This record gives sequence, structure tokens and C-alpha cells, in this order.
Amino acid sequence: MGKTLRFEIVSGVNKGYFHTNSQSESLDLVGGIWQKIAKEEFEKSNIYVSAVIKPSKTVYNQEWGCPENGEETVVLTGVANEEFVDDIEKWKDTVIKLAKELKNQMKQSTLTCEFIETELHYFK
Amino acid sequence: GKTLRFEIVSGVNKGYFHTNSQSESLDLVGGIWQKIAKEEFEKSNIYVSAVIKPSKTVYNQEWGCPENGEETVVLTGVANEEFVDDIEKWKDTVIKLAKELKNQMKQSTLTCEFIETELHYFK
Amino acid sequence: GKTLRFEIVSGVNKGYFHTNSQSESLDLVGGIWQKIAKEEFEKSNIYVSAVIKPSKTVYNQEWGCPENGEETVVLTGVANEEFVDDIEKWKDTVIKLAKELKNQMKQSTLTCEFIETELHYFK
Ligand SMILES: CSC[C@H]1O[C@@H](n2cnc3c(N)ncnc32)[C@H](O)[C@@H]1OP(=O)(O)OC[C@H]1O[C@@H](n2cnc3c(N)ncnc32)[C@H](O)[C@@H]1O
Ligand SMILES: CSC[C@H]1O[C@@H](n2cnc3c(N)ncnc32)[C@H](O)[C@@H]1OP(=O)(O)OC[C@H]1O[C@@H](n2cnc3c(N)ncnc32)[C@H](O)[C@@H]1O
Ligand SMILES: CSC[C@H]1O[C@@H](n2cnc3c(N)ncnc32)[C@H](O)[C@@H]1OP(=O)(O)OC[C@H]1O[C@@H](n2cnc3c(N)ncnc32)[C@H](O)[C@@H]1O
Repeated sequence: MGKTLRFEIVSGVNKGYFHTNSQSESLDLVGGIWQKIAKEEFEKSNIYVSAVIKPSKTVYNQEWGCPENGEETVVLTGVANEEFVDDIEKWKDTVIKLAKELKNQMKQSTLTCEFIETELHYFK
Repeated sequence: GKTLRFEIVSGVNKGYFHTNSQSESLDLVGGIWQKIAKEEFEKSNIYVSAVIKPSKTVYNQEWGCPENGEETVVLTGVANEEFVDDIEKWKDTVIKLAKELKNQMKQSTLTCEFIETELHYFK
Repeated sequence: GKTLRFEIVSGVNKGYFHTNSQSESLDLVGGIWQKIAKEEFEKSNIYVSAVIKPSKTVYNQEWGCPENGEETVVLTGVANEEFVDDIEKWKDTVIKLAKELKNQMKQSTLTCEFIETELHYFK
């Protein structure tokens, strides 16, 4: 019953720039970018932030640029595991740094990053 | 950035809408949400966006769950203070929209959860 | 309606079940969940349903992650007072199911989280 934090990031996939065709292709695109930026930060701080990535669409007003029925998006989540990181604040600052880097590399005008309290049970 | 997020789980009612794939039912729910969100936005100036995800929900087959699980859609959202000036009013709007979604999807039941969250919005 | 939700993340072990697509992985994991949930329901009269979502999980390639991520499934659920009287007993049941799922999926590790939530159930 370790009290910790989870994050959730939502990003567009910018098909106008990366020209991905399917949701598997955009999932792999975002996953590859996260894999690179997470490793780069891990080399600097010894904190590796893994991410679960999920296909999704995001529904907003068509006048703001949303396609009918929703924009293709990826949801990234993760959770601070005390077996891997000993400082929750540093982990949180790392997630924020990665979220801003993801926004930049995905060429997104906006991005959301949330933190939620969670109780993590890790079975090994 | 302390705020609220919601999560709604809905069936896709294949027998009523006659969709044939997870992608089609995702777009069905997306279109319904897009319409009810716009309709409410016109009445109150509050627009509730939703992230929608494909899913399968597993429960007891004795209660009607299909062998391979029920095709469902998960909808989530979060109150951003840049777009809504009162979180409680936003929460009440989400509840209203969830009940509308339940009715439009012809669902017998629906869950709508609220979770405390800290939102960081980069622009 | 203050309560708890769970989230479990599991690998899908394509190298033990010979599967490929994400829809096929949802069906494999959903079938396992149906069976273990029913088994626990018979013992405790607590049935834990699950919403299952397709995903990939990104971690260091040096630790065995494929480039761009490993195929995974995310399972979530929520304790509903209409179906369970004691949230502590529900939580212990979820933990038992999570450990059983880890074994059935032949996974070296598994995460199970509990998050405070406010559930609105419309029926
Ligand atoms: C789908 S399970 C696969 C991998 O997927 C990641 N993962 C699992 N569940 C989650 C979750 N809920 N949210 C985010 N990432 C997750 C974790 O990185 C997990 O790694 P393991 O715990 O299985 O360790 C595997 C190896 O990798 C090392 N390792 C895994 N993660 C980290 C880490 N963050 N820092 C340092 N070492 C790590 C660990 O020591 C071990 O040798
Ligand atoms: C995947 S990002 C795309 C759009 O997807 C939606 N979105 C992004 N992240 C999330 C999330 N975590 N949960 C739910 N919806 C999300 C947001 O509606 C977002 O819009 P932006 O923040 O990028 O604003 C784009 C334009 O649209 C306006 N706008 C966007 N949302 C609202 C809103 N709710 N009310 C009023 N104006 C809004 C805003 O002023 C701007 O001009
Ligand atoms: C996508 S909706 C379909 C079914 O999907 C499951 N479900 C719905 N929302 C969620 C959610 N957020 N998380 C996890 N599971 C969910 C629920 O099991 C739901 O069942 P209903 O509430 O609609 O009851 C349907 C029938 O099944 C019985 N039933 C459903 N769940 C349980 C349960 N946990 N214990 C006892 N009886 C249960 C209930 O009495 C009724 O006859």
C-alpha cells in the first residue's frame, strides 16, 4: 500500500506532420519518442519514467479544429514506483520535463499533464 | 492546478445502432458526445471535451456479458480553469451529459466517476 | 458514493500464447479475467468486473522492451455499493485477482493501483 503519484498525458499525433496512417503507426510514433526522451533523462538524473500508451480519440468542438467524431490522440500514463525512484518530487519534476519535451517533439500547440494520488502494489 | 477529472464507461448497443467494429462504435460514441457537448455549450457556454478509448468490459456471462466481453467506450475529461470558471458547475454539467449519453446510447446502466487531479496545461 | 477504483497493467506474453493483434490480446485477457472473477465470486460473493484497454508500455530496451513499447493490457474497475458492501473486502479481492492474473499471464511483474473516486451509478 505505497502512497504515490501517477501521471496522465494526452497528446495529439499531428498526422499533418508525421503522416502516420493507422492508430498502430501513431502509437509506435509516440512510443518511440517517449522511449528516446525517457532514456535521455535517465542518463542525466538516474530516473527512468516508463509510460503506458493507449490509443484514443479526443472529442472537442469542430470549430476549434477537431475532426468530426474526434481527433486521433495518445494517452500516456505512469506511476512512481519506490523500488526505482526514491524522491517523488524529483520524479514529478521529471515527468513535467518529459511532458514538455513530448509536446515539442510532437509539434503540439497544447498538452495536458495530470497528477493523481494512487496506492501502488507492485508484485514481483 | 487542483481540479477534477471524470471517467464514464458506456456500452455501444450493437443491437440498436448496428455497428460492426470497435472503430465504428468509437466514432459513434465520439459523434454523440460531440453533439451533446455542443448542445450544452450553446446553453451554458461550458464545453466539456472528452478523450474516448476503445475497450472490452468483462462481467458474468450469466448476466449477459458476451463470451469475448462487451464492447465498451471509456470517456474521460478534466476541468481546465482556462475554459470553465467554476469546477462544481463543470461537474454538474458532466453529470447532465453522462445522463444524456446514457439515454442516447439506450443503455440500461452507466457509471460516471470523479477523481481529484492536478492539471498542468502547456500552451 | 466515495469509493475505490483499481488499475492493473499486465504484459500479454505473446511468446507463451502465440497471439498477435491487440483485439486478440483483449480476448485472451478478458477470458482469463472472466474465469478468475467467477471463481472468486463463488467464494466470497464479490464479483469484480473489469474494463480492459489495449496499450503498449514503453521502458528501456536494455531491460527487454521492444522498440516503441511492449504490448500490454490495462484493466480497471470500481467498487459499487450496489454490488459490494465492504470496500476493504473488495480491495482484498482485487489484490487476489491481480496476483492470479499475474500467474495466469506468466508475468514476472505486475502493478495494481487503487485510486480514490466518487462513483455515480445511473440505472
Ligand atoms: C509491463 S511490465 C514491464 C515494464 O513495464 C513498465 N511498467 C509496468 N507497469 C507499469 C505502469 N503501471 N505504468 C508505467 N510503466 C509500467 C515497467 O518499466 C516494467 O518493468 P518491470 O517492473 O517488469 O522491470 C523489468 C526490468 O526493468 C527494470 N526497470 C523497469 N522499470 C524501471 C524503472 N522505472 N527504473 C529502473 N529500472 C526499471 C527492472 O529493474 C527490471 O530489471
Ligand atoms: C488534443 S489537444 C486538442 C483539444 O483536445 C482537448 N483535450 C486535450 N487534452 C484533453 C484532456 N486531457 N481531456 C479532455 N480533453 C482534452 C482540448 O479541447 C484541446 O483543445 P486545446 O487546449 O488544444 O485548445 C485548442 C483551441 O480550442 C479552444 N478550446 C479547447 N477546449 C476548450 C473548452 N473546453 N472550452 C473552450 N474552448 C476550448 C482553445 O481556446 C483553443 O482555441
Ligand atoms: C457496460 S455495462 C454492463 C456491465 O459492465 C460492468 N461495468 C460497467 N461499468 C463499469 C466500470 N466503470 N468498471 C468496471 N465494470 C463496469 C458492470 O458489470 C455492468 O453491469 P450492470 O451494472 O449494467 O449490470 C448488469 C447485470 O449484471 C449484474 N451485475 C453487474 N455487475 C455486477 C457485480 N459486480 N456484482 C453483482 N452483479 C453484477 C447486475 O445485477 C445486472 O443484472
